[PDB]
Order: sequence, then structure tokens, then C-alpha cells
Amino acid sequence: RKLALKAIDWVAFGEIIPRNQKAIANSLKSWNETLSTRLAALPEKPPAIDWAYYKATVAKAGLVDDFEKKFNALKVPVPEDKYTALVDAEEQEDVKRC
Amino acid sequence: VQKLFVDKIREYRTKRQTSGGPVDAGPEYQQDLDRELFKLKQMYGKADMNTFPNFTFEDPKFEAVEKPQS
Amino acid sequence: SVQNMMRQKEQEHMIRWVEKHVVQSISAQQEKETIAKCIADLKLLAKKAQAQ
Amino acid sequence: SSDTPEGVRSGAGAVRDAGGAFGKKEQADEERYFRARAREQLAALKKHHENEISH
Amino acid sequence: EVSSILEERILGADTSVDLEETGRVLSIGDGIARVHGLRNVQAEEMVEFSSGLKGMSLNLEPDNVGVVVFGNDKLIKEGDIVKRTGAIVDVPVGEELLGRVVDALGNAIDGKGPIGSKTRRRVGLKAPGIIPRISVREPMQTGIKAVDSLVPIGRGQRELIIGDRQTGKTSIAIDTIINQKRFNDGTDEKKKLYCIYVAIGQKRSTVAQLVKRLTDADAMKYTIVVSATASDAAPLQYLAPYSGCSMGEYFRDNGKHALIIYDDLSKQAVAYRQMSLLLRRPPGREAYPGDVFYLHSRLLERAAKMNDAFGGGSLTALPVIETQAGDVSAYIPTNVISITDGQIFLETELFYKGIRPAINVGLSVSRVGSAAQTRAMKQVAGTMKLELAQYREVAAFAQFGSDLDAATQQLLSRGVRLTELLKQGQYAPMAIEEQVAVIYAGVRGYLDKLEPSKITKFENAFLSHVISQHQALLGKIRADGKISEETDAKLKEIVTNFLAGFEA
Ligand SMILES: Nc1ncnc2c1ncn2[C@@H]1O[C@H](COP(=O)(O)OP(=O)(O)OP(=O)(O)O)[C@@H](O)[C@H]1O
Ligand SMILES: [Mg+2]
Repeated sequence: RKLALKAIDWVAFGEIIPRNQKAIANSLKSWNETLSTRLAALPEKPPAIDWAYYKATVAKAGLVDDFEKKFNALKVPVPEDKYTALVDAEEQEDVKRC
Repeated sequence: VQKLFVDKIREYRTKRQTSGGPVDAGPEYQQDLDRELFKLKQMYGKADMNTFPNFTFEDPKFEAVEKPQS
Repeated sequence: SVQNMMRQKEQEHMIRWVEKHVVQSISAQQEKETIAKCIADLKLLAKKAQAQ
Repeated sequence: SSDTPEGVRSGAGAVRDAGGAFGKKEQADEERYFRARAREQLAALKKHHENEISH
Repeated sequence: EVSSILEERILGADTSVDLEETGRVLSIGDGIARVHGLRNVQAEEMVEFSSGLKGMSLNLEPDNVGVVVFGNDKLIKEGDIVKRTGAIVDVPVGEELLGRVVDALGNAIDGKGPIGSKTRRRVGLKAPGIIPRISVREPMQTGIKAVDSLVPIGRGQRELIIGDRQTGKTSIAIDTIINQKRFNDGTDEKKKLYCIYVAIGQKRSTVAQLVKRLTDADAMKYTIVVSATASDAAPLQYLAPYSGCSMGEYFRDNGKHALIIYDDLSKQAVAYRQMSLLLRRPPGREAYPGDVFYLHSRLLERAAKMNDAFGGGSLTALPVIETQAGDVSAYIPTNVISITDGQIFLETELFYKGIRPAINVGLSVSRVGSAAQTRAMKQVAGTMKLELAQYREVAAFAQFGSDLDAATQQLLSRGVRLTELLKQGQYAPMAIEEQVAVIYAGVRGYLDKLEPSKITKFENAFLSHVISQHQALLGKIRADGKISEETDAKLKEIVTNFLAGFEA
């Protein structure tokens, strides 16, 4: 899999200082603690699919193996990254204003 | 007791010779295990015999806000 | 869960036929009773030599 | 007695379960006090103005 | 291939003839057979009747022998034949029983298959003496914040769970089975634990709900359950405590560790009283026989901490005892109190006042003391035990107190907030490194300004923080065992950083 690190969420990242908007900065740290535990719930690799024991234990053949032939060569397309760029776009304009 | 033993082995092989399946069960064992599995498959799940599952999921729209500083 | 559950249904129905069918088959074997006495005592002849 | 697990110890709500003098003095004091609060809460409940227009 | 395995068994069966030492039946009634004959039976020897039931001969009288029946007496007619087996009662034992449901005699009731155990063991063995024992030092982790703080349990101690009906006596002994999953899937061989659970006279539907609770938490691959239910005969609820120690002594004899739970021992003294008064034995106080102390003593003395010359094994015993109206001064609640080491006294008043688990720490003791706590837990809980004990002196001033000294207002202020740390939901057992951090947040003084209703919400927020963002500190209290000066400062800014921005 792939996993990149981050910076320290210690002093600055919870003190964004909006117009008395400490609640929006508090919600920003609350998403990092939730997703890091959901990443700690499941590993990077899933379980392995034993194919040889499937043929003998489910030995009524045809209908068992045809689903196991179609679901084996499938693909899982992850969601889009369209909102990933526009949120990073407003950081470029505000850093020029800061 | 071996002569009693092979008498048992004879009656297992006449029980092997089947053409209609359950001879002594009748409708009693046929209505039971058909209703027993369907009562258990209702607790198990509605899945087909060969339909492989495939779907997709929608991630959250990462929105932004404004904050005027400097 | 269907291939292994239904196997136990005819595993019990197998023995449900035999043990009611043995007693109707050995009830007329009185010609086998005259050797059943003659095979018992030779095991007893084998048995009484153990303590002696 | 009570300075060990073996001996008898008293719980909460043991004056009313006895039913003596203090158990009867407590029931007639919760009633003679909350009888006057059924007066002041019912007299001020007649001060709804919409009912008076119906009157 | 269903016909082939049935033909396989009957040729593999043994049909051989033997001798016997039989004796006719005189008078069967209420589950006590009187047999005339059987001139060479030992005491407590298993016989078997003509129908198929088995029997254990308890009274060796001159002209007859009194044999209890393992079943129902409607199949025993006067004039039957009582053959002899020739052996005292023995149970299968080994590693193969792990993850099965067994009755009091080792048969399989869950319907997976027969036990493949190659060994066999008697149930009437003795305890080890004084020489093969050593003092208890290792901790047995329960996972309850009030047990490991104030009434600890070592690995070889007997601890009694005493209380009334419906106060969470079964639930305290059901998450102690769940909590040992974190060691039982790892690598450290001398920290694993094995749990056995004995149900004595409960209904079959309750045991069928508790196996599913332990199947859900993936905690039925190292647990055995011995079920002698309510419908089963009166002597099968007598053997079943002694049929579990014989499975918990195979792990003590071979250098391993174990745990056993008797649920409950107050239904064994009743199933044994019925067997006595039907055999015409002299009664005593509350119609119990003269040897009900000798019934429970030689079952709890089999729990021992062995030394290194014999293997280093252990056996830990937790018996459950149900009192009636909170009177521990009855007959059986005073036998088992004077045998064991300490009690955990769950009240019913604290259960409805919000304190759950409702452990009364005023009456709960443990006489192995602080010698079974780790060095981290011992340092913080030694002041907490002194702090809570000063609160219980002044609990009677809380209902009308505002005109008191500022020390007394402080003693009330810390006692309420230490109590909220002790409450805990069901089926959530914690770790010792997470337990010591929450106690350290409270006993130092970092909570006397937070509102007493928020102490639960603050704790669930703080624990999920330090698991993900301070994982490298909870590996230097788990592996170190103690809490040093480097970790004392490192934990100090953590609870000051979280408390500063908390309310959001
Ligand atoms: N920590 C807890 N918090 C809240 N509820 C609990 C807790 N522990 C147990 N309970 C509840 O208490 C109820 C009864 O508990 P439990 O059956 O363990 O008591 P018991 O005295 O062992 O029962 P019995 O009297 O049948 O032996 C259960 O319904 C359970 O949901
Ligand atoms: Mg219970």
C-alpha cells in the first residue's frame, strides 16, 4: 500500500484564529484523530483467498466456481480526487495574502 | 459375534441401494429441513448461488471555507 | 452450510432404518441358534482356561 | 457489629420500611407540604388570559 | 461417503467378552439404589446398570451398598443387574478440549465431534504440600479499573465474588475471560492465560447465550465450558466442580498458567445436601451434613503457585457465592469466606445509584496485598486508596454541606471525581498502561476544576487521543513495568496539553 507522514499538530494547527472561530479549528484536529484510528482498525493488506479448498468443500461445481472466477479478476476503483485540489488551491492564495 | 457382525454389514448395503432417497422419512423429513434451512437462511442472508458482488462508494466532498487574515 | 448440514440429515436416517430392520431379520434364525450355543461354549472353554 | 463484613449494616431507605413513629411523621410531612403547592400552582394556572376571554 | 464411515466404526468397534462382579437391586427410589452383592467395590467407585446409566457407590454398608444414579430412576426396576467397571471416576484432559462444551463427565454436547484427548485423570487427587509452593508475585489482569486499583489478584490467589442476585457477578467473571485475548495471540509464552468456566445448575438457554458472547469476542479458542445444568441429575452437579480442577491442573502440572470460575458454589452445597438426606446421613445446621466444610476446602486448596523446580505453573480460582438479603453470616457464606483470601462485595444499592460495576471498596480486601501489582500501578494507586478512604469517612456530610473547612470541601471534591474514573461499561476491558494514565490524571490534581458530570466524557476523549498520538509512551510503561522520571515529565505535559483545549 501507500502511506505518507505529516507534520506536528501541536501548537499552530489548532490555533488558526478565525473571527472567533476556534470551533472550526477544533473540528480540524478532530478529523485527524478519527481517521488515524480508522486506519488503525484495518491493515494495509487484507486476507488471502484460498482457491484450492474452495473446489473440494463447495464441490457442487459450476455455480460455485463461476462466481469465484468473476470476483477474482475484478477491480476496485477508489473515489475521485476532484475535491482534493480545490481545497489545496485556497491554501495557495491565502499564503500569498498572509 | 462376527456372524452377527456381517449381518449388520448386509443391511447397510441394502440401505446403500437407493432410488427414491428417503423411504421412511416421507413428507415429515422433507417439510422439516426445507423449512429449517429457510428459517436459517433468513437469518443467514439473501445471497445468490453465482452472483458475484461489485459496487462503489462515494467519499466525502472535501469543502473549504474563508477566513480573512493579513 | 448446505453441503455439510444436509449430510447429517441422512447420517441419522441411515441408522434409523437398520436397527428396526435387524430385529425382524434375526427372529426366524432358529437354525442359527443351534450353532450360537455351539460357538459360545468354545469361547467359554477358552475363558475357563484363563483363570485355571 | 458493623465494623466487619459479617455484622448487620443499615442501608438507604430504612426509616420508612420500619413503619414506626418517624416513618409516619415523614409521610404526613411530605403531604402537608405538597398540599399547599397544589394550591399555588393551581391558583396561578387560572391566570391564562385566553380562558378569561372565553369567560 | 456417509455409508462408508458408518461401516468403518462398526468394524472398528470392540465386541469382546469379560467377567463381572454383579449384584441385584433391592429398592430403587428418589435416585438412591440399594444393591445386594458387589462384595469387592471400593468406596466412590463407578458402576453401571443394565439399562445404560452409571452409578457412584457412596455408602459401603454391611448388607447392601448405596449407589447414586447418573440419570433418572424410571429405567431402574427392582431386580436388575449392576455390573462393575473397576475404576474410580476419571475425566479426559489435555489440549484438545480447548474450545469445546463438555458436561460433568467429559462428553461432548456441542455436537462438533468427539474429544480426541489421549490422556485421562482422576478427580479425587490431592493438593500439593507446603514445599512445592512459592509465594504469588505475577499479576493476573482482570481489566476492571476498580479491581486492579484497590483489590488486586495475583496468579495463584483465591478471590471470592460475593453478592446478592442480579448485581453483575457473572459479568465480572466474563470480561476477565475476554481481557486475556491480548496476551493469548502474542509471543510471550509466560504471560498467556487459560480460562475455564463451570456452570452449576443454570438453564440451558443461558449457557447458550454465554457461549455466543464468547464466540463474538473470539474468546472461545482458549476457553473450556463445563455445563451441569438444572435438568441434569443431582450428583452431576456435585462432580462438576471437581471435573474442572482436573482440567485446570493439567496446565499447572506442565508449566503453563490457568484460571477457573465456579458459577456458582452455593448450588453445589444444595445438590449435595439432597444426596445426603436421601442416603440417611445425620443432619446438622440448616440440614447440611457434617462435612460440607470438607467439601469446599479440598476443592479450593488445589489452587496453588508452583515453584521453579516443579515447572513454575499456577492455578487461579474465582468462586461465586450468592447471599440472601446481604447476610454473609449464613452457613455456606461463612465456610467459603474463611477458606479463601479476599472478597469482592457487589451491593445492590450502588448499582442503581449509578456506580457500575458496583464494587464496594469499603468491605473488599485482598491479603496478598500490593505484592501482585506492577510497579507502575502500585505507585499511583497507593495514594488513591488513601484518598478514597478519607472520602468514605466524610460521605455523610455531602447532603447538607456548605459550612465546612476548605480541606473538607477539597476531600469531597476529589472523592467524587475519583469515583467517576472507576465506572466502566460492560464488555470493555482496558490495558494496564491505559489504566495507570487515567489514574495519574486524577490523583495528581488535574481534574478539580472540571465539572463532575464531564469526567466520563473527558476520559473517553483522552483515551482515544493517547492511543493514536502517544503510542510510544504506552510501550515504555508496558515493557518497562515501572514509571520513571523521564516518563513522569513526558506524561505531565500530555494531560496539560489536552486539558487546555478540551471543551469544544
Ligand atoms: N458494568 C455494567 N454496567 C451496566 N450494566 C451491567 C454491567 N454489568 C452487568 N450489567 C447488567 O446487569 C444484568 C445482570 O448482571 P449479571 O447477570 O452479570 O448478574 P448476576 O448476579 O451474575 O446474575 P445471576 O443473579 O443470574 O447470577 C445484565 O443484564 C447486565 O446487562
Ligand atoms: Mg449471573
